[PDB]
Amino acid sequence: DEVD
Repeated sequence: DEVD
């Protein structure tokens, strides 16, 4: 999970 990573933020855009």
